[PDB]
Amino acid sequence: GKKKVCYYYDGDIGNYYYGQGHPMKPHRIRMTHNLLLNYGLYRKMEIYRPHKATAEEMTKYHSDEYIKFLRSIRPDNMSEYSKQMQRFNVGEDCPVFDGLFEFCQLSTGGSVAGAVKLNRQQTDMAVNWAGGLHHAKKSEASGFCYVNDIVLAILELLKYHQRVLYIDIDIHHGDGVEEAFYTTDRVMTVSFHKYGEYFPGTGDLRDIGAGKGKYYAVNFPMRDGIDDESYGQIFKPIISKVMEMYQPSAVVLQCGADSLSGDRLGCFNLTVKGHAKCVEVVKTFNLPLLMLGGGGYTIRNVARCWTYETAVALDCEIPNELPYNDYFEYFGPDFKLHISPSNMTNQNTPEYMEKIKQRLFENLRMLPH
Amino acid sequence: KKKVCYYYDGDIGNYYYGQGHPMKPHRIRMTHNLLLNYGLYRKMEIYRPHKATAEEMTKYHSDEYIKFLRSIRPDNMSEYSKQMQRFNVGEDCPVFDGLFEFCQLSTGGSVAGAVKLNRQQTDMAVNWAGGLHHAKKSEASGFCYVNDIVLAILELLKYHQRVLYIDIDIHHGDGVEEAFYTTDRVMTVSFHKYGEYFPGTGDLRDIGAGKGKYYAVNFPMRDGIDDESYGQIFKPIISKVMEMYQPSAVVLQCGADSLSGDRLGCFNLTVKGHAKCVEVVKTFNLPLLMLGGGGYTIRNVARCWTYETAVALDCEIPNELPYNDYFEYFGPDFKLHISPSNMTNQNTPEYMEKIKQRLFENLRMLP
Amino acid sequence: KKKVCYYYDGDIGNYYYGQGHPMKPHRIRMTHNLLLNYGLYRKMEIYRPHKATAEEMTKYHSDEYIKFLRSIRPDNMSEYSKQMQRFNVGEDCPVFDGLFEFCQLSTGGSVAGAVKLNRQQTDMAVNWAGGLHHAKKSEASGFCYVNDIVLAILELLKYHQRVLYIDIDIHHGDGVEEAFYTTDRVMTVSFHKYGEYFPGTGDLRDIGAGKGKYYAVNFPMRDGIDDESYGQIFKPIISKVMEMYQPSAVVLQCGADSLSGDRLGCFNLTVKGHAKCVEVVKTFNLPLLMLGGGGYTIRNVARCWTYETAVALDCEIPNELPYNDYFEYFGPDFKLHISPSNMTNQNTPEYMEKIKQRLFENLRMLP
Ligand SMILES: [Ca+2]
Ligand SMILES: [Ca+2]
Ligand SMILES: [Ca+2]
Ligand SMILES: [Ca+2]
Ligand SMILES: [Ca+2]
Ligand SMILES: [Ca+2]
Ligand SMILES: [Zn+2]
Ligand SMILES: [Zn+2]
Ligand SMILES: [Zn+2]
Repeated sequence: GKKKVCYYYDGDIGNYYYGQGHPMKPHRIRMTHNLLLNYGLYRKMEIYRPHKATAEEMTKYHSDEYIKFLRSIRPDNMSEYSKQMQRFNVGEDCPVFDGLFEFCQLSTGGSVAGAVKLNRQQTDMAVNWAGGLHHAKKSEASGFCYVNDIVLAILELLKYHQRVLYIDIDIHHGDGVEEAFYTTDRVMTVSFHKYGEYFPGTGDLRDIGAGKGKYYAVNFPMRDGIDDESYGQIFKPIISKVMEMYQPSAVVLQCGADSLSGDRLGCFNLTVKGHAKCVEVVKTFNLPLLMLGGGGYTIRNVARCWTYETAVALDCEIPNELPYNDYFEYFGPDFKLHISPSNMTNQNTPEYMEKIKQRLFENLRMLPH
Repeated sequence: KKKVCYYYDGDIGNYYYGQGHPMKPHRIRMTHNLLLNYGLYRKMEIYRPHKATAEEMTKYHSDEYIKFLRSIRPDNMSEYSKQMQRFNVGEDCPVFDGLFEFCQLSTGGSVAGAVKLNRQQTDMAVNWAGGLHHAKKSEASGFCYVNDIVLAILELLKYHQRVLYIDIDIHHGDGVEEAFYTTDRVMTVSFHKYGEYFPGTGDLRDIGAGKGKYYAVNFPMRDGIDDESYGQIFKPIISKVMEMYQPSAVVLQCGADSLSGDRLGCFNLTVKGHAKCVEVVKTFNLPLLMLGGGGYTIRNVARCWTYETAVALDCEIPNELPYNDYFEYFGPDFKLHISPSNMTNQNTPEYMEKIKQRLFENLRMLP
Repeated sequence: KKKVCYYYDGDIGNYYYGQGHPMKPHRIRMTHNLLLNYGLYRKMEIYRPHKATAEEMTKYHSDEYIKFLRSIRPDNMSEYSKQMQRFNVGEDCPVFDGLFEFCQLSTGGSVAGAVKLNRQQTDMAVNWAGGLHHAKKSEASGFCYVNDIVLAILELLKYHQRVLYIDIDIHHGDGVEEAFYTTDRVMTVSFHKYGEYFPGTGDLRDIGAGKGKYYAVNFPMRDGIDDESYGQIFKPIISKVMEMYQPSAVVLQCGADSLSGDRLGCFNLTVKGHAKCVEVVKTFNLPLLMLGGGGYTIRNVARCWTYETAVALDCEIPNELPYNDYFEYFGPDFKLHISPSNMTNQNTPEYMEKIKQRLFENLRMLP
C-alpha cells in the first residue's frame, strides 16, 4: 500500500559553495526542499535533520589518513598541503571550500541515519537528496564527491540484511560504489550510465565483478540522447530479473538528476516523468528502500525531479502548476513541474537497447537458485 | 493448382530425448508414414534436407552457444556445468545423443524451404520437424535448442520486404517474437494459452518496440477453447492483419499441442478446427512455409499434420485411415478425425470480444 | 606463423571531408576499435605511421602539386581558385581542415609497411588508411589526393625486381595502372565494374604499352557479382598471373566498396567472399602489403577489414560482434558477417568464362 517515508534535510546544506563557476551547487537541495514544502508534502512525511557523521563513522570505509586530511584541509592552509592534495585528488574537480568537511558530514549523516531507520523497521522508505555521492573512493575524492555516503549507508544495511541491491540512474557510472563491493555477493550493484569517452571511464558491460562478487556487478552502457521510451523499456525488465534472481532484502536507489534532458553536464533526454518511473518501478517490490540524490547541474530541473520523486515515494499526486515558492523565478518561463524533452538525437537504437539487455540477462542466469 | 515441396529426413525419428521426456521425434516419422499411405507423395516433391551448418545457425544464435551445442555429450556434462547453466541445457532441454544433428536436420528443412520460396520454385514448403519456436539467441528453452523459424525468416527477408509469422501452437512463440520484436519487417501473431503457463510471456500488452511497435500481436487465451470460439477469432484477426500489413510471405507454425487430448496442452480443438487455420491462410495466395511445433499425443499429431498436408495439397482424404506401419496406434476406431472432450471452455464471450477489439484497435495503428 | 604489422594513427578518424561527402575516415577508427575488442592486438605489431614528407611524396607526385596540397586551406581557397582547378581539388576532392596531414598519415602507413617488408622484418603489412588508387601524378581524383599505393610500390621496387598489384575495389585502379602502364616491373591486376562508371577506364583491351605490354590486366564486370562468381574467376586468374609473372612482392588493395549494400557500389559480395581474395593471395607465401580503399557503408567496411585482418593473422573470429565503442552502428543483427541481397547478378557464367579466357590469352604472351 502507501509507505511511511522519512526525509532528511539540513537547512544549512544550501550554503555550502564549491566556488566560482563550479557546476555542483548544494543550493539545489534547498530549492528542492522549498518546492516540496510549498506543495504541502511535509504534511505527509517525517522530516528529520541529519547528524554530522563522525570520523569513526566515515572510516568504516574510508582510510584514516584520507578522513584526517579532509578534517584538516581549509582554504587558508591549502599551501601547506600541496602534496596531500595531489595524493587524495583534491583541488580541481573536487575543490577545497569553506566547510568542506561539514558538508561531507551532513551528506553522509542523512544516508547513514536513513539506513539505521530502515534497519530498525521504523520506516519503509528513507530519502536523503543531499546524498548519492557515488564517485568517492576509499582514499581519494573524485567527480565532486569526497565521502561515499552510499557505501557507508550500504555497510549499515549489511548489519541486518544479507543481500542489498544498489541501483544507480545517475548519468555517470557509479564507480565508487561498484569498486567498494566488486568482490562480494552481498551487494549487487546495477548502474545505467553513458559510456564512451565520458567520466569516469568505467562501467563497460563486460565489468561483471570478481571472485565471490563475479556476476554481482551489472553495467548497462548507453549512448547520448536516451529518452523516456528507450529507458522505460529496459529498466523494468532488468530490475525485475535482478529482483527475481538476487532476492535482495533492502534496496538503495541513487536518483542522480544529471540524466535529465537539458542538464548542463549530461547528454541524456529523460523527462522528470521518465526518471521518476524508475522510482515507481523500484517501489512496487515493497522492500526497505533508501532513495538518495546524486548529480544534477540544471538546478531548476533537479528541484522539479526530486520534488516529484518525493511525491511518488508518498503516492501523492501533485499539480503541474508550480506553487509559489522562494525560488519561483528559477522555474520560468513556464512555471510548471514537468519538463519537455529536447529534439536531440537518440543514439541508442531500439535494437541496441534490446541487445545490451539480452547480454545482461545471460549474466543474470549465472546467479545461484 | 499450387505446388508443394515437403522436407523429411528418414533419420529424424531416431532421435530420442530421454526416458519420460514428452517430446518424441518419432511423431514426425508417424506423420510421414500416414501421409505416404494416403498417397499424398504422388502430389508433392519430397526432399531430404541438407543439415544446416553451425555457421548458418550463427546468423542468429551466439557462437559460444552453438559451439556448446556442438560439443556437449551425455558423457561429458561434468566438464560443462557452468555452460549448462548459462545456456539452460540439461533439464527440460536435455543433453541427448545426436542433439546437434537433430538441430541441423530440423533447421535444414526450414531454411531449405525458405530458399525454395525465395527462388519461386514452389508455392508452399512444409517441414514438420521445424517449428521450434522457444529457442533464444543464447539459450535453449521449452525443448527447443535452435530456432529454425527465425533462421528461415532471416532467409525470407532477403527476398521479401514484409513477412508474417502466425503461431497456433498452444504456447507463446516467444523466441520468434523476441527475435523480431523491434522490426516492422516481420509481424508476429501468436494465439496461446496465457496465465500461470509456459513460457510466461505473450501478454495482450506486448505489441513490439521501436519500429516494431504494433508489429507483435498476442491473443492470450484460457483453458478449453474449442473449434468454434477459436475459428471465430482466427479468421477475422488474420484477415485484418493481411489487410493492414500486406505481407509478401507467410510462415505458419502449426504446433499440434493445441489439440484436444494433448498430454501437455489444455485446449479443445479438433483436427478440423486446427486445420481450418491452414485453410484460412491459404486463401490469401501468398508464398507459405508451414512448420511443425509442439504436440505430445503422438497419434493426434500424426493425424493433424497429415490432414494439414492434405489441406495444403487441396486434397480431400477419407476419414478411414489407410493401413500404415503404425496402424495399431490409431485404434480402436482407426479414423483420421478426432472428437473434442467435454472440458469446460473458460474463455467467456465477453473475454474473447474484449481481446479481439483491443487487437483491432492495435491493428488500426499501422501505416 | 607469418608475422603481421599494422599501421594506425589515432587522429585518422577525425579528418572530415565535409557534410554529405560519402568518404568517412571515421570508418578506419571503427575498424581499429572492432579489432581491439576482438583481441587481435595480441597477435600483431601495431605501429603509428609517420607523417610522410614532401620528399617522400615527390618520389612520384609533382613538386608543384605537393606544394599546393601543403598550402591549400578552407581559409585561403579564394586565393587559389586557378590552382584548385589545375589540380582538381575543391569538388569531389574537397578542401578540408588538415587535408595535407590526412594525406601524410595515409601515405606514411603504406610506405612504412613497404620498408618493413623490404627489410624482411615482417611477412605482411596492413594499412587500412591507404589504398587511395585514383590520385594522379599531378591531380586529385575520386576522393584521393596522394597515391600511397604508387609510393609504396616504388619503395618495394628498390628491393624487388617484379611486384604484383591486385585491386578488388569496385573501381578501376586507374592512378596505379597509369603510373606503371609502360613497365614490366609492376603487373597491375584490377577487377572492377566497367560501363558508364567511375573512373571510365579499365577496359579488357587496356593491356599496357611498350615494355609494359601485357603487364596490365583488367577484368571488367557488371552489377551484382556475388561470392560464388567472383571467387571462381579470382583464384584461377591470380594463380595464372603468379605462374607467369613470378612476382617477389604483392600489394593487395582491399577496397570494400565491392561489398553488398555499399552506398556507392553495385556488387553483391559478402565479407567472406571479399576476404577469400586475401586467403588466395596468402597461399603464395610472398611478402604482402594489404591496403584499404573505398567503402561507403561504414559498418560493413569495419566488418570487412576486421575480418581481413583476422585472415591475415590466421585467426578465426566469432560472428557475434564483441561490445565496442560503435556497437550501435552494427544493428540490427550485431554480427560480423553480412548477407547478400536479392539483386540480379548481371555477370552470366558465359560472360565470366569468356572474359577469363581472353585474359588467359594475354597472360600466355608473357615471357
Ligand atoms: Ca548510473
Ligand atoms: Ca558486488
Ligand atoms: Ca502460439
Ligand atoms: Ca515484429
Ligand atoms: Ca578494382
Ligand atoms: Ca605494368
Ligand atoms: Zn553524475
Ligand atoms: Zn507448444
Ligand atoms: Zn572504389
